[PDB]
Amino acid sequence: SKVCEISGKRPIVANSIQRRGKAKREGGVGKKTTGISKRRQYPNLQKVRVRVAGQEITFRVAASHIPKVYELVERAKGLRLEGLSPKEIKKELLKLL
Amino acid sequence: MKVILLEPLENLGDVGQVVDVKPGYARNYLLPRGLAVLATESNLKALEARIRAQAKRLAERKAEAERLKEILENLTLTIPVRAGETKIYGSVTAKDIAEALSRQHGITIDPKRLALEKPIKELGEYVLTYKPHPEVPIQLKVSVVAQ
RNA sequence: GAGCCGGUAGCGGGCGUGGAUCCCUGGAUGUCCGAAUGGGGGAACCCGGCCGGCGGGAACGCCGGUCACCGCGCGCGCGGGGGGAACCUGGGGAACUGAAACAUCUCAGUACCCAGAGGAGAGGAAAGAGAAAUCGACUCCCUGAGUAGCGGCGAGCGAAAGGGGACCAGCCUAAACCGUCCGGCUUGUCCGGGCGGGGUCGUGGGGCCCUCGGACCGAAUCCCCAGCCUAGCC
RNA sequence: CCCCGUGGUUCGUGGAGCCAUGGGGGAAUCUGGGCGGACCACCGCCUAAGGCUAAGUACUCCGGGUGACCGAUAGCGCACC
RNA sequence: GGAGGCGUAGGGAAACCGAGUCCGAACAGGGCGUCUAGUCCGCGGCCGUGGACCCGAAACCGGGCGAGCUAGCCCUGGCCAGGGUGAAGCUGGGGUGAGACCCAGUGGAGGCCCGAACCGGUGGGGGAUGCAAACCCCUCGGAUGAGCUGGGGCUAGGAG
RNA sequence: GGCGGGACCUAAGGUGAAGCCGAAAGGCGUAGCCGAAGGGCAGCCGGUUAAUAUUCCGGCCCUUCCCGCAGGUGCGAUGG
RNA sequence: CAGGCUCUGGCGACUGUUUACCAAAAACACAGCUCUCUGCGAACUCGUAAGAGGAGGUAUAGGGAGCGACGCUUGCCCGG
RNA sequence: UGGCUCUUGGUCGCGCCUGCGUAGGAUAGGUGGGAGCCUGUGAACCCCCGCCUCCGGGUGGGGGGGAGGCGCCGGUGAAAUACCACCCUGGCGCGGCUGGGGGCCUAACCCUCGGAUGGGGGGACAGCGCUUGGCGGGCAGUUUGACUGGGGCGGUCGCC
RNA sequence: CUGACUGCGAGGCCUGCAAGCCGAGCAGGGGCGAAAGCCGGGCCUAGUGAACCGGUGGUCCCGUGUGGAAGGGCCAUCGA
Ligand SMILES: [Mg+2]
Ligand SMILES: [Mg+2]
Ligand SMILES: [Mg+2]
Ligand SMILES: [Mg+2]
Ligand SMILES: [Mg+2]
Ligand SMILES: [Mg+2]
Ligand SMILES: [Mg+2]
Ligand SMILES: [Mg+2]
Ligand SMILES: [Mg+2]
Ligand SMILES: [Mg+2]
Ligand SMILES: [Mg+2]
Ligand SMILES: [Mg+2]
Ligand SMILES: [Mg+2]
Ligand SMILES: [Mg+2]
Ligand SMILES: [Mg+2]
Ligand SMILES: [Mg+2]
Ligand SMILES: [Mg+2]
Ligand SMILES: [Mg+2]
Ligand SMILES: [Mg+2]
Ligand SMILES: [Mg+2]
Ligand SMILES: [Mg+2]
Ligand SMILES: [Mg+2]
Ligand SMILES: [Mg+2]
Ligand SMILES: [Mg+2]
Ligand SMILES: [Mg+2]
Ligand SMILES: [Mg+2]
Ligand SMILES: [Mg+2]
Ligand SMILES: [Mg+2]
Ligand SMILES: [Mg+2]
Ligand SMILES: [Mg+2]
Ligand SMILES: [Mg+2]
Ligand SMILES: [Mg+2]
Ligand SMILES: [Mg+2]
Ligand SMILES: [Mg+2]
Ligand SMILES: [Mg+2]
Ligand SMILES: [Mg+2]
Ligand SMILES: [Mg+2]
Ligand SMILES: [Mg+2]
Ligand SMILES: [Mg+2]
Ligand SMILES: [Mg+2]
Ligand SMILES: [Mg+2]
Ligand SMILES: [Mg+2]
Ligand SMILES: [Mg+2]
Ligand SMILES: [Mg+2]
Ligand SMILES: [Mg+2]
Ligand SMILES: [Mg+2]
Ligand SMILES: [Mg+2]
Ligand SMILES: [Mg+2]
Ligand SMILES: [Mg+2]
Ligand SMILES: [Mg+2]
Ligand SMILES: [Mg+2]
Ligand SMILES: [Mg+2]
Ligand SMILES: [Mg+2]
Ligand SMILES: [Mg+2]
Ligand SMILES: [Mg+2]
Ligand SMILES: [Mg+2]
Ligand SMILES: [Mg+2]
Ligand SMILES: [Mg+2]
Ligand SMILES: [Mg+2]
Ligand SMILES: [Mg+2]
Ligand SMILES: [Mg+2]
Ligand SMILES: [Mg+2]
Ligand SMILES: [Mg+2]
Ligand SMILES: [Mg+2]
Ligand SMILES: [Mg+2]
Ligand SMILES: [Mg+2]
Ligand SMILES: [Mg+2]
Ligand SMILES: [Mg+2]
Ligand SMILES: [Mg+2]
Ligand SMILES: [Mg+2]
Ligand SMILES: [Mg+2]
Ligand SMILES: [Mg+2]
Ligand SMILES: [Mg+2]
Ligand SMILES: [Mg+2]
Ligand SMILES: [Mg+2]
Ligand SMILES: [Mg+2]
Ligand SMILES: [Mg+2]
Ligand SMILES: [Mg+2]
Ligand SMILES: [Mg+2]
Ligand SMILES: [Mg+2]
Ligand SMILES: [Mg+2]
Ligand SMILES: [Mg+2]
Ligand SMILES: [Mg+2]
Ligand SMILES: [Mg+2]
Ligand SMILES: [Mg+2]
Ligand SMILES: [Mg+2]
Ligand SMILES: [Mg+2]
Ligand SMILES: [Mg+2]
Ligand SMILES: [Mg+2]
Ligand SMILES: [Mg+2]
Ligand SMILES: [Mg+2]
Ligand SMILES: [Mg+2]
Ligand SMILES: [Mg+2]
Ligand SMILES: [Mg+2]
Ligand SMILES: [Mg+2]
Ligand SMILES: [Mg+2]
Ligand SMILES: [Mg+2]
Ligand SMILES: [Mg+2]
Ligand SMILES: [Mg+2]
Ligand SMILES: [Mg+2]
Ligand SMILES: [Mg+2]
Ligand SMILES: [Mg+2]
Ligand SMILES: [Mg+2]
Ligand SMILES: [Mg+2]
Ligand SMILES: [Mg+2]
Ligand SMILES: [Mg+2]
Ligand SMILES: [Mg+2]
Ligand SMILES: [Mg+2]
Ligand SMILES: [Mg+2]
Ligand SMILES: [Mg+2]
Ligand SMILES: [Mg+2]
Ligand SMILES: [Mg+2]
Ligand SMILES: [Mg+2]
Ligand SMILES: [Mg+2]
Ligand SMILES: [Mg+2]
Ligand SMILES: [Mg+2]
Ligand SMILES: [Mg+2]
Ligand SMILES: [Mg+2]
Ligand SMILES: [Mg+2]
Ligand SMILES: [Mg+2]
Ligand SMILES: [Mg+2]
Ligand SMILES: [Mg+2]
Ligand SMILES: [Mg+2]
Ligand SMILES: [Mg+2]
Ligand SMILES: [Mg+2]
Ligand SMILES: [Mg+2]
Ligand SMILES: [Mg+2]
Ligand SMILES: [Mg+2]
Ligand SMILES: [Mg+2]
Ligand SMILES: [Mg+2]
Ligand SMILES: [Mg+2]
Ligand SMILES: [Mg+2]
Ligand SMILES: [Mg+2]
Ligand SMILES: [Mg+2]
Ligand SMILES: [Mg+2]
Ligand SMILES: [Mg+2]
Ligand SMILES: [Mg+2]
Ligand SMILES: [Mg+2]
Ligand SMILES: [Mg+2]
Ligand SMILES: [Mg+2]
Ligand SMILES: [Mg+2]
Ligand SMILES: [Mg+2]
Ligand SMILES: [Mg+2]
Ligand SMILES: [Mg+2]
Ligand SMILES: [Mg+2]
Ligand SMILES: [Mg+2]
Ligand SMILES: [Mg+2]
Ligand SMILES: [Mg+2]
Ligand SMILES: [Mg+2]
Ligand SMILES: [Mg+2]
Ligand SMILES: [Mg+2]
Ligand SMILES: [Mg+2]
Ligand SMILES: [Mg+2]
Ligand SMILES: [Mg+2]
Ligand SMILES: [Mg+2]
Ligand SMILES: [Mg+2]
Ligand SMILES: [Mg+2]
Ligand SMILES: [Mg+2]
Ligand SMILES: [Mg+2]
Ligand SMILES: [Mg+2]
Ligand SMILES: [Mg+2]
Ligand SMILES: [Mg+2]
Ligand SMILES: [Mg+2]
Ligand SMILES: [Mg+2]
Ligand SMILES: [Mg+2]
Ligand SMILES: [Mg+2]
Ligand SMILES: [Mg+2]
Ligand SMILES: [Mg+2]
Ligand SMILES: [Mg+2]
Ligand SMILES: [Mg+2]
Ligand SMILES: [Mg+2]
Ligand SMILES: [Mg+2]
Ligand SMILES: [Mg+2]
Ligand SMILES: [Mg+2]
Ligand SMILES: [Mg+2]
Ligand SMILES: [Mg+2]
Ligand SMILES: [Mg+2]
Ligand SMILES: [Mg+2]
Ligand SMILES: [Mg+2]
Ligand SMILES: [Mg+2]
Ligand SMILES: [Mg+2]
Ligand SMILES: [Mg+2]
Ligand SMILES: [Mg+2]
Ligand SMILES: [Mg+2]
Ligand SMILES: [Mg+2]
Ligand SMILES: [Mg+2]
Ligand SMILES: [Mg+2]
Ligand SMILES: [Mg+2]
Ligand SMILES: [Mg+2]
Ligand SMILES: [Mg+2]
Ligand SMILES: [Mg+2]
Ligand SMILES: [Mg+2]
Ligand SMILES: [Mg+2]
Ligand SMILES: [Mg+2]
Ligand SMILES: [Mg+2]
Ligand SMILES: [Mg+2]
Ligand SMILES: [Mg+2]
Ligand SMILES: [Mg+2]
Ligand SMILES: [Mg+2]
Ligand SMILES: [Mg+2]
Ligand SMILES: [Mg+2]
Ligand SMILES: [Mg+2]
Ligand SMILES: [Mg+2]
Ligand SMILES: [Mg+2]
Ligand SMILES: [Mg+2]
Ligand SMILES: [Mg+2]
Ligand SMILES: [Mg+2]
Ligand SMILES: [Mg+2]
Ligand SMILES: [Mg+2]
Ligand SMILES: [Mg+2]
Ligand SMILES: [Mg+2]
Ligand SMILES: [Mg+2]
Ligand SMILES: [Mg+2]
Ligand SMILES: [Mg+2]
Ligand SMILES: [Mg+2]
Ligand SMILES: [Mg+2]
Ligand SMILES: [Mg+2]
Ligand SMILES: [Mg+2]
Ligand SMILES: [Mg+2]
Ligand SMILES: [Mg+2]
Ligand SMILES: [Mg+2]
Ligand SMILES: [Mg+2]
Ligand SMILES: [Mg+2]
Ligand SMILES: [Mg+2]
Ligand SMILES: [Mg+2]
Ligand SMILES: [Mg+2]
Repeated sequence: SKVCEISGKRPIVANSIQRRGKAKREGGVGKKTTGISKRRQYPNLQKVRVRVAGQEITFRVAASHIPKVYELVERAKGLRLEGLSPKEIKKELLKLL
Repeated sequence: MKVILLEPLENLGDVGQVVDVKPGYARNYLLPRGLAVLATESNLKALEARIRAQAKRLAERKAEAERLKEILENLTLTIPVRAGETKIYGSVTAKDIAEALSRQHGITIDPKRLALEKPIKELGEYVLTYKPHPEVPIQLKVSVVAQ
């Protein structure tokens, strides 16, 4: 329930719309909305732990972008990353986006 | 999700082959243990380039060995030694054949490659295989003579 | 340009045609709190580190400099923080009320909360409009028009095209290819990462390869000046 | 791009396209792709998934100009420490 | 400044026709029309829309403000005159095969007794523009406990 | 300097490097820090003023830090 | 300054607690009885979450509900 | 969000086998091609074993013998026969790709371990994202008519 | 035998509106009667329900760039 670190995907606000009755297309009288409320649609956030230059990097990334992360690791094959802390490596990878 | 294998893996594929596996089996097993890389465009170009370079050095080996075989077979190495009747007092060895082929004709050849199990102890005309490259054998006719 | 030491007279003393008081501009000084930022803290108080000075000064004390955190850029530089009457954008977002009850609907994306920006903000150079064989970024006013439509087709809600006006402006990248620096090891016509060149289009444009041809525009950036504002004068 | 849940637009599921997107699947590079209100053919318009852009517009803490505005129970809550 | 608005044509769901048109097979009959207005500004009456003649709710909603009163908990301290009853145990004795148990002494237990401080508030009287927006007198409950109390803390609005 | 408080310590709690969570605001959180009427720490009697005193004065005690002297010892800590 | 006493019923076993400011009770609580949930990252409660309480506990334990010392007991109906 | 294996289910890719009327040599899948194929890739025929048995057989085999036998012809019915395709009926065995299940694995993910590029446990379950139906006074918004010899209760409510 | 008609409807009853009711006659194609004529259900007065939303049949009127389609309109009837 947070932000994708790759796509920036954020929880959104959508409506829950309860309906009763038969649709007009099906020979019915029509759909009567019997209630609307607010609700949140979160991304499908998951954890992705990858090894980069000897350090363990964790990404809280939406599922729909798990492959993108690996692209970063590929694109990280030509960076001076030896010795740096995990946070600095993560900043480098994100800057590669 | 297509991947490029790094090692031969049982009932799955050969080293260097591009196979098709579920994304979980690649992300959480093959790629961590360094058994396969993602079949992206970049490393696919890299694999194509490595295959090209390997075939290039193989063609270089075969062409160089074909030139070396064109050098031989059109010559007879004549080695004079000391001998009584058909039996030689000393022995002509691969090292001696190489010393001869470098002193006359001027070819530096690898003596270890010459197929010669036992030292030549008799006189006459012999034919020996050199084999600088497998499937590319060279027939050398040497005339072990006396005086 | 002859008075002056504020509102404020008095006691007690002074200054000014050698141009004071007063007004405008720049500079200096600016205790302590406050984003408050050496550290703490019950704001305006308390307690330190380091360098330098003072007192007889080592203990004690005063003085001057300096020491928070975060972000970006090869220990050091630049930036950030907080405030601002309304106006602006974005992220969240009610209810009374109306429907002569009430639930869809309305009030309304209003009130309020939060983050951000600036003298404005948003928007903006067509993957547009919609039938015009047509227009040509965006913003704003008038009109279209309470029309087209939406709606327990209830209560109510409410466009756009077009036309008239204000204004007027268009641009830079990514990618092909080319160069260079760096490092990865799976050694190269290799992959990746910086930088430079090239390139910016819809009558499609561009790269590359041939083939012919070799100065006029001009900034939104920078410099100078007119004009203007912050005292006044005849 | 298609499907599922929604928001925006006059559009409250309506014949519901257009813009946007939380989830699932998921392409191509001009013979490419989006739109013209389901959809299909024809005919047109346009060129997405990178960014910037004055001026005309909004406001009045402040300075100034002007009132068929107030005149001390009025006018800002306060003409006055 | 003529963009636009109203009027110059209506009838019809519309296609469309047009001084007519619609229903209809009808040249039948009828509906609505045609035999001409209008429009702009000022003023006044009433209406729709806004709070719409003025004052008045009980309430609903959003964001903040409060546990220095009070409720509970947490941390740390403090207070409870004096007297009374006399559990277990211990010691000695009696008892028995050994015991249980009986008696005396010692002992000092308890949401034990009486009763000030302290915490309360039973009944009555007073007070009623009170001394006091909860007080005064008399009487009464608890008072080593689920006791009282100081200071430092935490939990709040559909929540504590 | 000796009474109370600070230049000491911790308690609930508060904050909060690390870290975790949340549309924003923010919410948690070991260490550390702050946090007292708890722990720790060296002054008792009398005189004096119109008004202050364990504070000024008198008599008799005491603590801390700095420097020096002598003696002594493996000295030395936010760690045990 | 300092108990009037006795006999006999109802209700509550008892000491306690409560409507600050018209009700102190027969109401609440209480030890005790039963049913029920929970195998531990417990159930359950607070929170969007993180994280807490439960508990630095482990079924002789923790949650919920009812009844309410103690004595003697607590029947029949499972169709809704 | 994965690996392996077992097991059944569905579909294709092959090996395939399987198909029973009067009539007709016998048990005729269909539409064709079709007037000849077959044997040292060892014949008419003899016995032993699987297989389906419409109780007649069909067919895979093996050994002996070791070179003959069936079509077109005609009988014959709707269709008539060797041999070569394509495709149905239903079955089986390998496989593709999956839908369920059972079993195992570790590496996602979860817990834990003075040790953490690790060890141990759970384990593709749980958690969590989107969606489907359901339970849902725990909570939220509201509804709960008028007449009436006061209201309630009763009675009444439109039409003749 | 199907007038329990189709296209209309002069003129009135009743009446706040909206409704409810009676209706000669003209035309279309009919039924019965030799004919004059009668017939637009029933001796009469109750046997009922406005819109909105939707179903079915017909019509072929609109069809969002064009041709179609989707969906609607118009006529008839259904769901109180
Ligand atoms: Mg829903
Ligand atoms: Mg429908
Ligand atoms: Mg329909
Ligand atoms: Mg509806
Ligand atoms: Mg997660
Ligand atoms: Mg993962
Ligand atoms: Mg997706
Ligand atoms: Mg996907
Ligand atoms: Mg003065
Ligand atoms: Mg004087
Ligand atoms: Mg003077
Ligand atoms: Mg100045
Ligand atoms: Mg300061
Ligand atoms: Mg400070
Ligand atoms: Mg300092
Ligand atoms: Mg601070
Ligand atoms: Mg110094
Ligand atoms: Mg000094
Ligand atoms: Mg000094
Ligand atoms: Mg200083
Ligand atoms: Mg700012
Ligand atoms: Mg907004
Ligand atoms: Mg806003
Ligand atoms: Mg935001
Ligand atoms: Mg709300
Ligand atoms: Mg209102
Ligand atoms: Mg109204
Ligand atoms: Mg109302
Ligand atoms: Mg009302
Ligand atoms: Mg409402
Ligand atoms: Mg309103
Ligand atoms: Mg709205
Ligand atoms: Mg919103
Ligand atoms: Mg406002
Ligand atoms: Mg700001
Ligand atoms: Mg401006
Ligand atoms: Mg601007
Ligand atoms: Mg701008
Ligand atoms: Mg912009
Ligand atoms: Mg462009
Ligand atoms: Mg108009
Ligand atoms: Mg309507
Ligand atoms: Mg609206
Ligand atoms: Mg316009
Ligand atoms: Mg215009
Ligand atoms: Mg202008
Ligand atoms: Mg222009
Ligand atoms: Mg480069
Ligand atoms: Mg290099
Ligand atoms: Mg690269
Ligand atoms: Mg390169
Ligand atoms: Mg081109
Ligand atoms: Mg420019
Ligand atoms: Mg959608
Ligand atoms: Mg919608
Ligand atoms: Mg909507
Ligand atoms: Mg509709
Ligand atoms: Mg729509
Ligand atoms: Mg379309
Ligand atoms: Mg689309
Ligand atoms: Mg989406
Ligand atoms: Mg094209
Ligand atoms: Mg295409
Ligand atoms: Mg699109
Ligand atoms: Mg369009
Ligand atoms: Mg269209
Ligand atoms: Mg086209
Ligand atoms: Mg277009
Ligand atoms: Mg300009
Ligand atoms: Mg002003
Ligand atoms: Mg005046
Ligand atoms: Mg006055
Ligand atoms: Mg006044
Ligand atoms: Mg006056
Ligand atoms: Mg003022
Ligand atoms: Mg006033
Ligand atoms: Mg108009
Ligand atoms: Mg007609
Ligand atoms: Mg007429
Ligand atoms: Mg007429
Ligand atoms: Mg006139
Ligand atoms: Mg007029
Ligand atoms: Mg009127
Ligand atoms: Mg109003
Ligand atoms: Mg009003
Ligand atoms: Mg009015
Ligand atoms: Mg009011
Ligand atoms: Mg409420
Ligand atoms: Mg309410
Ligand atoms: Mg609130
Ligand atoms: Mg309290
Ligand atoms: Mg209190
Ligand atoms: Mg105590
Ligand atoms: Mg005392
Ligand atoms: Mg006591
Ligand atoms: Mg005592
Ligand atoms: Mg006592
Ligand atoms: Mg006592
Ligand atoms: Mg005694
Ligand atoms: Mg004892
Ligand atoms: Mg004894
Ligand atoms: Mg005793
Ligand atoms: Mg005692
Ligand atoms: Mg005693
Ligand atoms: Mg007691
Ligand atoms: Mg007692
Ligand atoms: Mg007592
Ligand atoms: Mg109290
Ligand atoms: Mg009393
Ligand atoms: Mg009293
Ligand atoms: Mg009394
Ligand atoms: Mg009395
Ligand atoms: Mg009284
Ligand atoms: Mg009284
Ligand atoms: Mg009173
Ligand atoms: Mg009293
Ligand atoms: Mg008294
Ligand atoms: Mg008493
Ligand atoms: Mg008493
Ligand atoms: Mg007591
Ligand atoms: Mg106690
Ligand atoms: Mg206390
Ligand atoms: Mg307190
Ligand atoms: Mg307290
Ligand atoms: Mg609490
Ligand atoms: Mg609280
Ligand atoms: Mg609060
Ligand atoms: Mg409240
Ligand atoms: Mg409230
Ligand atoms: Mg409320
Ligand atoms: Mg409630
Ligand atoms: Mg509550
Ligand atoms: Mg002290
Ligand atoms: Mg000091
Ligand atoms: Mg301290
Ligand atoms: Mg400290
Ligand atoms: Mg401390
Ligand atoms: Mg905090
Ligand atoms: Mg942090
Ligand atoms: Mg803490
Ligand atoms: Mg202390
Ligand atoms: Mg102390
Ligand atoms: Mg002391
Ligand atoms: Mg002393
Ligand atoms: Mg005194
Ligand atoms: Mg002294
Ligand atoms: Mg010494
Ligand atoms: Mg020693
Ligand atoms: Mg040593
Ligand atoms: Mg030592
Ligand atoms: Mg120590
Ligand atoms: Mg020490
Ligand atoms: Mg008695
Ligand atoms: Mg009685
Ligand atoms: Mg009691
Ligand atoms: Mg009791
Ligand atoms: Mg008692
Ligand atoms: Mg009681
Ligand atoms: Mg009371
Ligand atoms: Mg009361
Ligand atoms: Mg009380
Ligand atoms: Mg009260
Ligand atoms: Mg009360
Ligand atoms: Mg009382
Ligand atoms: Mg009471
Ligand atoms: Mg009582
Ligand atoms: Mg009372
Ligand atoms: Mg019991
Ligand atoms: Mg028991
Ligand atoms: Mg839980
Ligand atoms: Mg809860
Ligand atoms: Mg919850
Ligand atoms: Mg926790
Ligand atoms: Mg826990
Ligand atoms: Mg716990
Ligand atoms: Mg614990
Ligand atoms: Mg436990
Ligand atoms: Mg009870
Ligand atoms: Mg009872
Ligand atoms: Mg008894
Ligand atoms: Mg019993
Ligand atoms: Mg039962
Ligand atoms: Mg039952
Ligand atoms: Mg039964
Ligand atoms: Mg799954
Ligand atoms: Mg297992
Ligand atoms: Mg294991
Ligand atoms: Mg494991
Ligand atoms: Mg295991
Ligand atoms: Mg799962
Ligand atoms: Mg319910
Ligand atoms: Mg309710
Ligand atoms: Mg309401
Ligand atoms: Mg409402
Ligand atoms: Mg109702
Ligand atoms: Mg009702
Ligand atoms: Mg009534
Ligand atoms: Mg009555
Ligand atoms: Mg009456
Ligand atoms: Mg009456
Ligand atoms: Mg009734
Ligand atoms: Mg009646
Ligand atoms: Mg009637
Ligand atoms: Mg009439
Ligand atoms: Mg009428
Ligand atoms: Mg009727
Ligand atoms: Mg007739
Ligand atoms: Mg006739
Ligand atoms: Mg006739
Ligand atoms: Mg006749
Ligand atoms: Mg006739
Ligand atoms: Mg008639
Ligand atoms: Mg009848
Ligand atoms: Mg009759
Ligand atoms: Mg009726
Ligand atoms: Mg309605
Ligand atoms: Mg209605
Ligand atoms: Mg309809
Ligand atoms: Mg048409
Ligand atoms: Mg047409
Ligand atoms: Mg069309
Ligand atoms: Mg066509
Ligand atoms: Mg058609
Ligand atoms: Mg149609
Ligand atoms: Mg239709
Ligand atoms: Mg209905």
